Amino acid sequence: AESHRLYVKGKHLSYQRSKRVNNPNVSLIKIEGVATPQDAQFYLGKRIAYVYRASKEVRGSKIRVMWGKVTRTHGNSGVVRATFRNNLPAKTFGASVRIFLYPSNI
Amino acid sequence: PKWYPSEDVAALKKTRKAARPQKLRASLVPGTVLILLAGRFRGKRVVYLKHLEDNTLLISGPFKVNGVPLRRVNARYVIATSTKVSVEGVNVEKFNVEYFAKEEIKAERVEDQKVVDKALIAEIKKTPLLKQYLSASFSLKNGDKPHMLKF
Amino acid sequence: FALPRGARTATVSKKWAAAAVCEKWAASSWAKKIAQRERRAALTDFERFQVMVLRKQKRYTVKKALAK
Amino acid sequence: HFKEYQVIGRRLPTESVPEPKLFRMRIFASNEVIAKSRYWYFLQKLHKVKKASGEIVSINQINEAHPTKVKNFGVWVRYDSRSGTHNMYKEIRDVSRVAAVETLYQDMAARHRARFRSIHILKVAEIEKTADVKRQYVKQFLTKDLKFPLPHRVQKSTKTFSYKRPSTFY
Amino acid sequence: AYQKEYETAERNIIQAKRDAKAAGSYYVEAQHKLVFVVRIKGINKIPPK
Amino acid sequence: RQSRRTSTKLKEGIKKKASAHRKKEKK
Amino acid sequence: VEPVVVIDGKGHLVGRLASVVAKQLLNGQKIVVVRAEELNISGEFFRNKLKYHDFLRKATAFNKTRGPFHFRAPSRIFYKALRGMVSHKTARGKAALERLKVFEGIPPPYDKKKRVVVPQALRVLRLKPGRKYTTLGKLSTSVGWKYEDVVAKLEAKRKVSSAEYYAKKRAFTKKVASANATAAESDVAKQLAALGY
RNA sequence: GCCCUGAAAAUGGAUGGCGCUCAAGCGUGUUACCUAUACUCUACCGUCAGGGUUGAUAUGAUGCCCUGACGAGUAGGCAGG
RNA sequence: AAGCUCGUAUCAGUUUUAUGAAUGUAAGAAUGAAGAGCUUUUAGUGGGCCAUUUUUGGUAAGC
RNA sequence: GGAAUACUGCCAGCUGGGACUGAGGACUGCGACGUAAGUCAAGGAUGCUGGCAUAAUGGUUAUAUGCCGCCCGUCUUGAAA
Repeated sequence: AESHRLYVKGKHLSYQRSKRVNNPNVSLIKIEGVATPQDAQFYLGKRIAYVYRASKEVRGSKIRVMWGKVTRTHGNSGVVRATFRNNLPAKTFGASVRIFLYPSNI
Repeated sequence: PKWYPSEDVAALKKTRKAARPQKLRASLVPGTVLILLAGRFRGKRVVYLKHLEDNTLLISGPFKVNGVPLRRVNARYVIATSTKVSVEGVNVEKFNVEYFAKEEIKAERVEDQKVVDKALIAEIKKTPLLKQYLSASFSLKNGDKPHMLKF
Repeated sequence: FALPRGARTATVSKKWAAAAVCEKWAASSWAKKIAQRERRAALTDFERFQVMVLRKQKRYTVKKALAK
Repeated sequence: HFKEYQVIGRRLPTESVPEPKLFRMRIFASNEVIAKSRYWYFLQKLHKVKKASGEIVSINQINEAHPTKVKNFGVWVRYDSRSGTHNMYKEIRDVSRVAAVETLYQDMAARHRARFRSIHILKVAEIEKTADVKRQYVKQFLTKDLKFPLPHRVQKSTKTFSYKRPSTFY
Repeated sequence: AYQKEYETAERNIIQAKRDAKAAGSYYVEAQHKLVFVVRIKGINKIPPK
Repeated sequence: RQSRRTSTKLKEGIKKKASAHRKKEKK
Repeated sequence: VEPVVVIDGKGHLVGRLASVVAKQLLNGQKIVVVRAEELNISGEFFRNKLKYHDFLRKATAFNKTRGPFHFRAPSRIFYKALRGMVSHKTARGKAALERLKVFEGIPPPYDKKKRVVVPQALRVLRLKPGRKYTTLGKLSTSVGWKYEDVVAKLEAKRKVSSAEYYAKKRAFTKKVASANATAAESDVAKQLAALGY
């Protein structure tokens, strides 16, 4: 009744970078509560959606989406690597990304 | 086949991949309670009945409980919960792949519903709260970290 | 508990059994919390549902007792 | 991390000189090869030899005799610095020969900036009876019934946002 | 033939090693006759010799 | 107040002072 | 988590606190810091009082007015501190210190709503027990801030009017912790426990 | 060994900044992680080298293939457009 | 770049042993390379600075 | 006196999760399994299913954000100038 949530709420941190040169193909995602690489392994290869309203209606809904996959971990904090079809916009650095529970291994 | 090839396409090499039957993850034993992750029936508790010829699963709610018909579904779009029912009372062998062609609901299909459902309800009624458990919707609540969670 | 300096494994066990600490230990609200963390962690999804269902009842009886 | 290595060497047996003197020394190292490399370096400081002139006869590990006991360790140490080298002795209350020399090496870094290349460990010996203990910070635990607290306990949090406002009793 | 050959090789170093400690003697381990090398530094700034 | 940046003419005019201390010791 | 994480300086270390308060905006995290004045630091006082004035002198030549403006009021003191680790200047930056807010005292609407702290940055819990450690308040003042009191005073007020609050609550609970106690031990309950709850 | 002293001015000033003090400093040890046009693997381009291919190949033998390695570049040289 | 002989045992910024006052000559020494030598001709080229290692002269030093 | 257990090393041990890739195009080859018939994970991906024509999808331009980007040519000098 309160929740219809079937996903874990992570944020979109950056593009994988260096000091100097970012590659925008690899988006870095923090997920909620995940602290280790070990806890993250679970999320590897689940589908992510980034969701957002736009100005104009397209298919009877103002509410657009991008889709993509958690691919591997990143450092220790559980920050994770993620690739989308079209890359995520950078203007969205620090925005919410809905991480889902299909495909299950469980 | 009678019509000689008007254009020169080269035929394929003799490809070496036999189709082997799909090995399901340990947790799935027919008559298991599941959560559907995607579809019209995303977020429902749903009973496993039979693995299929098209590597899918045949599942019903059943319909009298949560409003899920006899449905096929994919193996990965489901979480297998530990709660198992009695399933052995059910006749399931009627339905295979071909049971699901389309070339307003068919009166044949609804007759198979009620045969399954009434032969199922009985077994759900044994366990406390299960009839209620199935009718409810699964969701995540704040602090449910699903790497921790047990299903 | 009472233990001599540099006590060996057998000797530790004896005195540990003499003081019978585990019974004392699991009696504390401290160890009870550690259990209560562990036992909750291993709830089934269905078993977790039950909890919600009970906590629905236990509330009704409680809110009855108040406003009196 | 360290292990102790019993090494013997004998400067390859020449004509008319069959089976020479055999030089036994216990070397603390991290691996068998550091150990061997250290071994020749000590050989060049005791007398005139070289790594090619001799042979490693037998290099074998030594485990600690009773590593569920707490001993006290009186250690002799030669070490180099900015100045000319100089002999030393410290004491270490410890479990194992090996963890002792280890914890000494940290202290030898912390206080005197000297690294593993500089330090020769001369001799490590258990002291059996008390009163042979010449250092205060060791004698400090050799009192009957030493009951003390660890006040101001840092509880390491994983989460950044704590609601309790952390109190440090123990 | 080779499977028997390597197995018996290592077993008769083992036994010979065990024999020295029993007989109070010392066992010379047979000189290493084969090395593997791997390049560890890149192509630039390497001296000619 | 004094600074704690090493200007590069100094940072490398230290190396060229340190090199002069190398050739001094040998002779 | 929570949309707004009203923090609270009261025993934190200007630095550290900052840093984290920082990252958190950068990662889209509406914060809000309170009791700035009860922020702390490291070192004697007669230091921060330097490691500052110096800062003060700074200022511009030809035109003093156009230059490194030396804010007094705590809040800001600490601001800076932070707008100093956030590439401020660039959309993503501005877009942050956009997300920030640092009051001295703890005015509404925040008075009324839970706050919190940031382990990983309390004097108590980081400074080797018993070591020199400054406390803004003075440190502000000492160099301009004209209010220490207002805050102060128009404080004590708050604390009051609250604690008062408290009570009323402490009183309340008690009752619960009592009802639950009694109407605790009857079946239903029991059961739960088994599962744990 | 660390610390203060062990003098250097004059437009405001820089461990790069903020800031740091049981460090985010010094010494040392252990692991984990970050990333280059580097290395590994696969595809692709091109070049070079080695080859196959006719009582003719279901495409111009100045074709159609098979294998492998290689690929910075000024003056300058050679070649294809 | 063309031509001729080879396609090799033709050599190598390498080590070793041998033989003399870091360094000369040989190998039925090792490792690596099928890319070598002989004709004939034809473009471009005559900048220094820094570091290293031996010294040589050097007084407050630097050099 | 009797076991263990760590550590080092092995396995042509077993069982999972994730990403990237699918070059090639009748058959020949080396094999494996089967008593044989045959089959195969054996000289490089096949199988099933879903989405559309007022489509699906793909592009152009204008900006936005992240990260990077010293003014082109000529002529000196050791390059910056």
